[PDB]
Amino acid sequence: MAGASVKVAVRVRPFNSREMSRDSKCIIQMSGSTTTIVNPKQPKETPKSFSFDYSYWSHTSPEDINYASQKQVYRDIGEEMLQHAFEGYNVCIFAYGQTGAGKSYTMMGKQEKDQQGIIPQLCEDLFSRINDTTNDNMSYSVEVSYMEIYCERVRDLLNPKNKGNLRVREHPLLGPYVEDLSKLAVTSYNDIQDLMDSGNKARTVAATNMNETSSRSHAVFNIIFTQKRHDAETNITTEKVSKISLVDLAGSERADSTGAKGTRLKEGANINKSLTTLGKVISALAEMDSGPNKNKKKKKTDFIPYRDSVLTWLLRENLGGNSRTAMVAALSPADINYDETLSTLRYADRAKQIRCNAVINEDPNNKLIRELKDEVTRLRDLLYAQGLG
Amino acid sequence: MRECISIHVGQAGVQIGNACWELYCLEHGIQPDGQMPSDKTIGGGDDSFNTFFSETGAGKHVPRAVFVDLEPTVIDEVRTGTYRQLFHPEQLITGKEDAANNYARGHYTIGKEIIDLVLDRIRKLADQCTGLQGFLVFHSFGGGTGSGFTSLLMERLSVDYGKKSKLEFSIYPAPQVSTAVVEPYNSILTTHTTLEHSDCAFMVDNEAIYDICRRNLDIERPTYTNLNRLISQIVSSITASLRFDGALNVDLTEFQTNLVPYPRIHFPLATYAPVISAEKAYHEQLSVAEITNACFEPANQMVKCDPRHGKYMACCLLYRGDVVPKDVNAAIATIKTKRSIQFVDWCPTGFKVGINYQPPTVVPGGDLAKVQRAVCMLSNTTAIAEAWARLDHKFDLMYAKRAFVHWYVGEGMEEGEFSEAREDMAALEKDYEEVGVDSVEGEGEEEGEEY
Amino acid sequence: MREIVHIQAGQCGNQIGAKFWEVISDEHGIDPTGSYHGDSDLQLERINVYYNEATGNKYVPRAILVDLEPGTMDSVRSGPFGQIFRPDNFVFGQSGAGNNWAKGHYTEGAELVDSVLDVVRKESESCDCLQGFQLTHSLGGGTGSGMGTLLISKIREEYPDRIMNTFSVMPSPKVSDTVVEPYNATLSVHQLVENTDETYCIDNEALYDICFRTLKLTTPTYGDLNHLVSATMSGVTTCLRFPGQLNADLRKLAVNMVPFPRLHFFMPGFAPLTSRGSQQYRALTVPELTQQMFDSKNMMAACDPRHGRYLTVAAIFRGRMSMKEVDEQMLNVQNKNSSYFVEWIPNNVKTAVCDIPPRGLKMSATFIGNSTAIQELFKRISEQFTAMFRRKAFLHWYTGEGMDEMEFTEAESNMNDLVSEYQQYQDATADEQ
Ligand SMILES: CC(=O)O[C@H]1C(=O)[C@@]2(C)[C@H]([C@H](OC(=O)c3ccccc3)[C@]3(O)C[C@H](OC(=O)[C@H](O)[C@@H](NC(=O)c4ccccc4)c4ccccc4)C(C)=C1C3(C)C)[C@]1(OC(C)=O)CO[C@@H]1C[C@@H]2O
Ligand SMILES: Nc1nc2c(ncn2[C@@H]2O[C@H](COP(=O)(O)OP(=O)(O)OP(=O)(O)O)[C@@H](O)[C@H]2O)c(=O)[nH]1
Ligand SMILES: Nc1ncnc2c1ncn2[C@@H]1O[C@H](COP(=O)(O)OP(=O)(O)NP(=O)(O)O)[C@@H](O)[C@H]1O
Ligand SMILES: Nc1nc2c(ncn2[C@@H]2O[C@H](COP(=O)(O)OP(=O)(O)O)[C@@H](O)[C@H]2O)c(=O)[nH]1
Ligand SMILES: [Mg+2]
Repeated sequence: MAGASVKVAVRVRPFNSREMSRDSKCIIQMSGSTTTIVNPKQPKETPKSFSFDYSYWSHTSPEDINYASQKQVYRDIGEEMLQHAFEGYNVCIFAYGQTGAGKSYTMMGKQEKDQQGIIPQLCEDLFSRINDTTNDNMSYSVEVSYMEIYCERVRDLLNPKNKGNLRVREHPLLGPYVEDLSKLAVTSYNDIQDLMDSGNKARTVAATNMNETSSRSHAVFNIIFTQKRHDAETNITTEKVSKISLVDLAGSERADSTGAKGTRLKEGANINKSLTTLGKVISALAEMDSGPNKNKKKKKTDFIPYRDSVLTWLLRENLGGNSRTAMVAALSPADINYDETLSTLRYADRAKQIRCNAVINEDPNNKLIRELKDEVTRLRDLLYAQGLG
Repeated sequence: MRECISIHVGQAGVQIGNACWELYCLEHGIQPDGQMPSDKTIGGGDDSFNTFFSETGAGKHVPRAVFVDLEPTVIDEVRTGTYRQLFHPEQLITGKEDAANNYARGHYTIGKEIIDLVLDRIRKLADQCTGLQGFLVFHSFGGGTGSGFTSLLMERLSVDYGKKSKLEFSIYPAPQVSTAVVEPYNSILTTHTTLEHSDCAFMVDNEAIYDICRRNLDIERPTYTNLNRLISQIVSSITASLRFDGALNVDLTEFQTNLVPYPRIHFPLATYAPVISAEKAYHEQLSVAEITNACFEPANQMVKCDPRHGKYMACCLLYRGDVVPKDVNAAIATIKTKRSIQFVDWCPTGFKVGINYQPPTVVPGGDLAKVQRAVCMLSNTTAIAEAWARLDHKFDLMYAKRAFVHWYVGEGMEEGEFSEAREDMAALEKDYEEVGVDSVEGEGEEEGEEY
Repeated sequence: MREIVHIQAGQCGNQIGAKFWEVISDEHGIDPTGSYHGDSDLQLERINVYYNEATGNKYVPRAILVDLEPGTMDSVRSGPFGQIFRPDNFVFGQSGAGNNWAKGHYTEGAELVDSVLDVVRKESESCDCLQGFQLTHSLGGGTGSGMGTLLISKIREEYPDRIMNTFSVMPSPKVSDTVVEPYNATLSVHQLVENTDETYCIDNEALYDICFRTLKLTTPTYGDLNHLVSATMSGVTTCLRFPGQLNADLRKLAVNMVPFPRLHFFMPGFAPLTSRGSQQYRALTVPELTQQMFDSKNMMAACDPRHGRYLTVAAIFRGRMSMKEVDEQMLNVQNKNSSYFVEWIPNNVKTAVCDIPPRGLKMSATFIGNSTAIQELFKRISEQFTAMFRRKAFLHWYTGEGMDEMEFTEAESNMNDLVSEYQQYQDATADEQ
């Protein structure tokens, strides 16, 4: 048992074909750990500002200077998370965003493999490290599961049966789980990605006023990783069991953006409730992580509202206890989608909420005038001193 | 034809409308069934004033009113009441549930499928009107309907009509007293619409009116009827300038030209001076000076805020009855010499005056005494900041733990419409703090050229 | 038009429902034969909340009676108001659950739930604008608990956006009538915590205390307890049926009373209550009603509020009264007892007023509290449950009906988590680290 510190990272995407075809203007600026945004409809008022753990400028893909390369973000998040998984403890990766921002790129990456996402690289490193340590005394096992949560009802994405609502149980020692959840073994990342495509074809997706293909239900691809050791003895014993969770979120929305009734309103409301509960639990976990980490005290165990949603309930083991987590959030550079980008920031700011301060860029003219006035004063005080004035 | 369309939203709006329309019917001699026997007894006249009532062929008079709510109960009380024949049968009442102290339920989910009918009937009323002056919207902060549906309706009206004035009378939450646990959320979420779209918003507090009733009228156990009657008197004093002749008449545009220095500070307080019981109506002169002084007493304010802690930015006095200009001039002159009343240094005039000949009426069964003179003061000041600040604190105490939030997000909103509103409140308070500061000393720093 | 479907399962639920329909029919002036003979014209204005109209200018309630034993149905029919109910809403079987939760939920109730759902759906489809459902049952029993939980689960599956109330009679430490109370109570709470919007906590111990010490009844019987309960249920939804100065729907109560989804267990109370001869000695005023409502002995849950903090409270007054008195009294109650109210809610007293009082009274009031102290109740059940589950006292009677040992553990863990959630907002500061 240990902390659950959360690493917050935000990346911007380049202009798509439609945006580059138009004369749309960029609106996101980044510097250090700060990201600032300007209203196109109120250019006179002020920019808004936010501060995250990592700001990534992937606006220009071929660029080298201050370019957020895929390998850089991997080394920042995925490599450390995979190492923590290999140590024998759980880890989880949250993908949050809205259609247009481009979350699925960073969540998967392109097929060319020169520009890869977190997941294919993680799978490659996982199986490379596994195959590079298969000595005589060590045995390794890996298996994968894939399931969705739609309107707080769990469904299986791989099994082709009727998409019924699976039952959620609580094993006394192993925690929450889902009954009749098909679990398959894998040996190469090609099989993992093929299963991913097969399951992604089965997702529940509906057309919105924002995009014609939007995720209407949360989805998780969970990797269970078991290590067995054979000491100088007749017994082969499982050392540790760790999990790598790859959670995909359905982004928030407003009824104004999609003013449709019936199923759409219910889906949006349930998604928003799930996001609110998830943010609350992650914020409480981060606060408890920060507190003891510096104080080393044990203020009981707090109360973490896991049960308020099935999403947080299933991910109880990965969220809490000893673990490490990191949420990646995608943005959109188009001015027209301002209401989306700022909204994502308000969700990305949650958990590890830190002071942002105001980004100040003084006028060069005023700076020059002030510097020259100070220089005149200094030189006059020097000359009057040596009785030369 | 100085026509004005009244809109009533929510239970508070409908009940204040009942009081207001009782007073209006009594003022012009209209019976509850819409007939006016005064013209028949006399022979003819202009007594069917087109400000509020529209005359049909058969001598009936239909009010220019629009009642809206989501509960059938509050307006079914009116459909089978004393005034059932006065109103048009169309009352725009959704036969469903209510916003349930939920801004999201009233703005996004259930506010739809009733807004279209309301806008259609408002258009039908506006088509009959020539030279429409503006709108008078009655609602209440802290309620689901009066917040969400009022926001939606104001947005649509600003989109459609645009240039017509839109005055607002709203019941603000009291500092201590309250009737709901989620009042602060609904109150804060309405700032965007009450700021961006309205032209002038008048706020009243139930605690202040209860104090006034207990102390002045000697009513130990008031109900909402007395409060609605007082608010009706206020609105009648505001609107009388365009119904009756007078020495100096103040239209609804002079209001906005004189009272709001900048677009974002249009939140004036209101007060009524000669609030006195019948027994205490004797032993008192009720001259212009007395009522004018009583308008400035902090005890008589209709919102729990002390003007002594702020600065007066603009004042508008509206007198009714046997009043003459020279008494008003003397009252203003003696007021300007008091050091307890401070005006901003950048408004040296600081007063707008209007006079009307028609004295105020007395409702049978009421509690206000018959008087010869009256005055209603509307005062744009900076003390109103306090009224926001307390409420702002309350909001924080609930939003730190995200209490009661799942109800709001389950209807269409996300958490950001819950922060954006808070930031807008903070910006408004900063503006009110900035405007009231005295001009910097010799505002051109200092000056003096050769000669 | 807000309309409520009433369901009553088990002996306790059926008896309370019969008394409740007696009370409501008296309030709306309905004859036992179903005709109307009232006097005030406002009684028919909102009669469609509970009653359907029938061709002979008759009125029939929307009650749906359920029981796995036909004796209680025979008792209900052979009663003062038996003829009022529709014959087709008497859904029942034979070979009752026999105090076995498994039989009520899995084996026996699973076959009758289809017929009950058919009747419920038939009543639902004829409703102009349905608001919610009501259920009356006993957690510590057999058919009532299991079938009520199963019906709640099915209905919430079918009607997710509708309100669901529950007037559940939970067991007591001292007054216990069945030996397998803890298992049934635990397994029932495990479902109620998830699939219910509002739950009202009732137990016979508090009602007996009220009868002994307030009404001064020498020999109270179940009729009087049902009378008090029925008074509460009629008080809760008064604003749907009669006009008011400040209305309060069921959804308004749910929004104002429930801060978080899992905290929806309420402590009910009613005022005034006087013992006949004492009636002339005490005046009826809003201060007296407020004093009696917040008194510790008036609660019908056997949980002392003084051992916790009120997360929220709601008051529904009936009668012609001044709003200033109500607001002043609630503010005074909040200010004086500052230590018994949670600090991080600025104002946690909802108030509603209705003009029309009960028939023979000038003023009345209903009180709905939500305080941390309710955890005590759950704790007591847990304190018994483990004491029987550790040794598997009567477990085989359950496992022979399809159930499993893991499910008991999930129920216990869920109740413990609920108790912890209530317990967190219960200490009167959090400063030290
Ligand atoms: C006539 C009069 O002034 O006498 C009262 C009376 O003496 C008292 C003691 C009544 C009386 O109640 C009881 O004795 C009683 C006994 C056991 C359990 C519950 C009540 C009364 O019986 C009860 C009766 O109440 C009503 O009629 C209400 O409308 C009540 N309905 C019924 O009791 C009822 C009974 C049979 C069939 C149908 C309805 C009600 C309460 C809440 C919501 C709706 C209706 C009243 C006025 C009285 C008597 C007759 C003595 C009380 O009744 C209530 C619950 O309001 C008990 O304490 C109150 C206060 C009253 O002072
Ligand atoms: N002065 C005055 N205030 C009132 C009156 N009626 C209600 N209010 C105020 O309104 C607040 C409650 O909100 P409401 O306006 O009643 O909400 P609503 O219009 O019924 O809309 P819903 O919440 O959906 O039912 C209370 O806090 C009161 O202070 C009234 O008759 N006179
Ligand atoms: N750093 C990046 N560099 C280049 N392209 C990017 C980058 N981030 C995102 N993208 C784009 O993201 C697109 C894929 O996502 P897109 O189709 O825009 O939304 P989506 O993924 O389908 N919905 P969502 O997953 O919620 O964001 C690709 O066409 C990429 O061009
Ligand atoms: N208030 C009240 N409670 C009752 C009544 N009958 C039984 N109970 C309670 O209900 C419990 C028994 O449950 P029971 O009604 O037999 O459940 P059922 O067999 O499913 O109908 C006991 O602990 C009693 O306290 C009644 O008439 N009134
Ligand atoms: Mg209402």
